[PDB]
Amino acid sequence: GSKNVNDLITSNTTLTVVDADKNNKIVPAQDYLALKSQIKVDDKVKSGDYFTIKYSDTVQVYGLNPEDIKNIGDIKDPNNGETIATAKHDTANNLITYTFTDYVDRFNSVQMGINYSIYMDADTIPVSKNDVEFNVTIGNDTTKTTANIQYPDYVSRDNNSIGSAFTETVSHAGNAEDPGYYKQTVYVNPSEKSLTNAKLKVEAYHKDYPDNVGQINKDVTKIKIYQAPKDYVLNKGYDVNTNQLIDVTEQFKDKITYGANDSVNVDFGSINNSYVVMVDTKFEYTTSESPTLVQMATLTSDGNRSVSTGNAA
Amino acid sequence: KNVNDLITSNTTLTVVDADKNNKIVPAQDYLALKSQIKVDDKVKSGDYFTIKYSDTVQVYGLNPEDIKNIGDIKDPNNGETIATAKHDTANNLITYTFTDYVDRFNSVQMGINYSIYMDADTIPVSKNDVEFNVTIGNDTTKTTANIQYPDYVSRDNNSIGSAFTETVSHAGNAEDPGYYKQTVYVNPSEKSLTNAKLKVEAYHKDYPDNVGQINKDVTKIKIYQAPKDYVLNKGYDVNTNQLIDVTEQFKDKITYGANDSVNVDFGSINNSYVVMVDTKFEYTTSESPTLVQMATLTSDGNRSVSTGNAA
Ligand SMILES: [Ca+2]
Repeated sequence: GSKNVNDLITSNTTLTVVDADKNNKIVPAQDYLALKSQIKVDDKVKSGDYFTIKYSDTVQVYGLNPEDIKNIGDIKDPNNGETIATAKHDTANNLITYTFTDYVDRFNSVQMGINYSIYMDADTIPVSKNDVEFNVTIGNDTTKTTANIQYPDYVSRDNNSIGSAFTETVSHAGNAEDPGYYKQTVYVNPSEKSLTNAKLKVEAYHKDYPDNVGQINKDVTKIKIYQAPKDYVLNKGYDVNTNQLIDVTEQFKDKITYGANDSVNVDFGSINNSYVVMVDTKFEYTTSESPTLVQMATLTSDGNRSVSTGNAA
Repeated sequence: KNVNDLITSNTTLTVVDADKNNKIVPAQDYLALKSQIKVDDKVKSGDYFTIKYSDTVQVYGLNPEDIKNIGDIKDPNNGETIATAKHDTANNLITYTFTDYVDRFNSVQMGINYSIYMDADTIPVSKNDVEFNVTIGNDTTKTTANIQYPDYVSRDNNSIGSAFTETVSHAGNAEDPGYYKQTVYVNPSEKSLTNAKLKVEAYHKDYPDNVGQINKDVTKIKIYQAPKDYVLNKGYDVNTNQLIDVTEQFKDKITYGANDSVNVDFGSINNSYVVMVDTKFEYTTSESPTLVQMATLTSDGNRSVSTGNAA
């Protein structure tokens, strides 16, 4: 436990929006931010001293897996493999703290490189917006960039509309005791149409993916359903504030039916509101470090063609 | 004008086990709907009421033209039409529009006595307590049945199943005698077959008056491959979107032969396949013609397995 030495570091930093699929649309789910910095450390800095990296509310350091927050870890000298500083995260407070090792007592003119991929946090970005700012502060020095966030349209066909995203995916490769879990959120009727005989079918099945490690059944699957008030603006990044919505789950205990081929059905009957369905379920066993996962959601209603959305890993 | 609020009914919805086994199956059994409906005097000509039904119910079986059989409601005493019927099967709806019968008569009441059917689309496997319901005006009648599909047919490592899915004959029509479809499940047990071949034949020695027909001019075949462990709909109501269309892969594997036969060479397989056969009826004069079409799977090191369907 030594001193905060943010004052004793300087840096040369870029923060760049990467259009990962190069489609001229910046979307938190698909695209990311590249943080690159060369940091110089004053010779006065000593073992046990620490510096911080902070980041804006529009930045997070993990994606779908809140375990992977370590390709952001200890800083090492690539010429000798020695650790220069050890990393500890406080993601809840948008903070990383690096504590210098004995390296800074032994070496003078200490320099460190970081090359991180970090992500856009949709919490404060509920709709498409121009010039949204993302920033990182290394020591006391802040680097900013901006992007025009353009979320894709919901999937619509006639009067049916739907949207979906995985929100959390943690697969444990080769672990038989706990292969892991994943969560999917489905927005039903975001267009707020009056529908009759509306039904949602969620399925962890697709003919292009026999490799699928998704799973849906009465045994491992948990569902919650929320009703949004009329004209409520749903977060397009699927970052849901469930406390602003009405938990209507108990009203659906007799409207949820499991079916063949990893299917589940939800009978909505006559609706004119938007609904948020959150599906929590367990992965199958895999040895893959990057397993195939596909889960589909389809809304049908009377007088309309069906509409389908899905998400894949 | 919608007068569902002005109709009152006493209704029964009954499962009839029509082949007198002890099992209820969409392909062999049906639903008897019976109702006496009362109509308030305030109802006038041009007013209408509706009958709806669950997604587990359809109003025709093998022949979609049989929606004709659920028609206008008539007074059996004088033969006058009380209401005219229009179907919207896509929306599980029947609409009945009152004639001026309701202007000339008071204390109007109507009877319906319909045979309707179980829709296998949402019933892919044996399940207990499956609900079927019909709504007359605003009143719903529910009944429940335990669906128990039969086993696929098996001998050694060969397995097969088949069903007619649509049968439309037009008696006395020579421009358009009609068509019928049969779906065959090949290898539903997912075994490893070598030199696997399917023979489908509109031929049975015992039915010389068969109106079935299989040849290159009239027959069309589609073939789908199911992924490993896929659960096929036991009612032969298949979702082709969930299967891989491999019809093109078989363009040179399908050969027609004598006595209304067609052969499909599958070679070495370990998946289940769905074969859809669309073909034309022979000209007939009967409203209840004889149709028989057999399906036989063969493979090396196994004895043949045969099944088929007949009307
Ligand atoms: Ca029966």
